[PDB]
Amino acid sequence: VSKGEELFTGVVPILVELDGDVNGHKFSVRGEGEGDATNGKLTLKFICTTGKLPVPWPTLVTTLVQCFSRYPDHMKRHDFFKSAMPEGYVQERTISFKDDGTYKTRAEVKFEGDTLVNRIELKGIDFKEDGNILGHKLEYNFNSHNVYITADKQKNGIKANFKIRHNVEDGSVQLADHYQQNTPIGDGPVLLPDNHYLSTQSVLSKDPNEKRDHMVLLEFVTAAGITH
Repeated sequence: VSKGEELFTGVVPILVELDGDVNGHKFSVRGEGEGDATNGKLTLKFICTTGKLPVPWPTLVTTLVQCFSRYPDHMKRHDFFKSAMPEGYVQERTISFKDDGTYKTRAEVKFEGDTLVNRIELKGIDFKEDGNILGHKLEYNFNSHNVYITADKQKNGIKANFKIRHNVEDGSVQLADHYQQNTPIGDGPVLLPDNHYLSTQSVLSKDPNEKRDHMVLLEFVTAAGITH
């Protein structure tokens, strides 16, 4: 019912720009596609514009627009992401990889013209040059996870923590522990939600005709966890 929410009735182009620096290896990624929040579907194609990506694509999936989550009718009043639009929100993460380094991210998610832009700065420190991440030992896939969202009244926003399990190619498992905080860019009021969760499925593919290091991504996201 919020004007912010109603910006998402149709199909919204998405641009994603990431500049990263992991153990001093600088890279950029540009993604383009579209989002359909009514059905909770995203389609995006990402390209590493600086050459070979120095980390694995799956480690960047959470970083690379939860405003495209499908929120059931009975949970309309709890969609922070959309309510912050058009001015958008700041999204900050720490991602701790077990027995390895740490990503720190800050991103601004907002409309620029009639396009939803996710602009990200990523800093990675303490990685092992022959570990799972800098040595590219992760499988090219991504499992479904549930992200539990809670209000952060004091920051007039929300937070979450959740673990991602990345399959390693020898059959072992690489944990990435996420902490997340979001906060409006605007001043204008925003919905502060009751506890609930988002449910995500991610499908990663390749375009045989694209020589640049890239990731084709299809994503489904819905919200749940409120029964009234």
